[PDB]
Amino acid sequence: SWVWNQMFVLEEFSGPEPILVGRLHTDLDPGKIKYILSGDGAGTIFQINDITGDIHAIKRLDREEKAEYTLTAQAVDFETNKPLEPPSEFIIKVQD
Amino acid sequence: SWVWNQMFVLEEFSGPEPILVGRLHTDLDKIKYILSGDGAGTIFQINDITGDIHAIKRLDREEKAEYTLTAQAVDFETNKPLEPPSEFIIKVQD
Repeated sequence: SWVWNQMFVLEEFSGPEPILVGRLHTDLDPGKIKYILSGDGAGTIFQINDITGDIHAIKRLDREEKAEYTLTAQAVDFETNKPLEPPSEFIIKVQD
Repeated sequence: SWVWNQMFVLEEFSGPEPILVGRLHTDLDKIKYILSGDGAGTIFQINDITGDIHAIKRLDREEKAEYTLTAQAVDFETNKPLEPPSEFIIKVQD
């Protein structure tokens, strides 16, 4: 019952310069995973790379405006777009 | 399955002033959070009440890129485990 699916971003260090928040990652193996990000500020505030799974904040964050972002993680096969993981919620929580 | 038990810390923002890394949390309803392993206490410091992990030294990814730690949750009175002891990883920047 450990809860691991949250990430924290320090608002002070956020801005137009992208800052690494976390990474989507599956323990699933070879045989390539495409990482898809949706929900609360996906694309605009938080940007994913579909290959690496890296999530960067690409905007200044303001905890007083919004303190928590609920996002959905997805993983699909590059060729067929068939799911390789269940769509799964995780939370990005903003700093101070 | 999704792997969530990793926390990333940016080396550039580390130093003598503590920066928040992440937080140990159990979905139980009281809980004492205990941290052990790679740099527990010296580099990474936990608040046993809130579960907050701070980095309290300048990190250096060239020296050590990755820290394997153990999360524990115990009862304040009896110190018996409320969760099984679980590994997690703090990864440092670039």
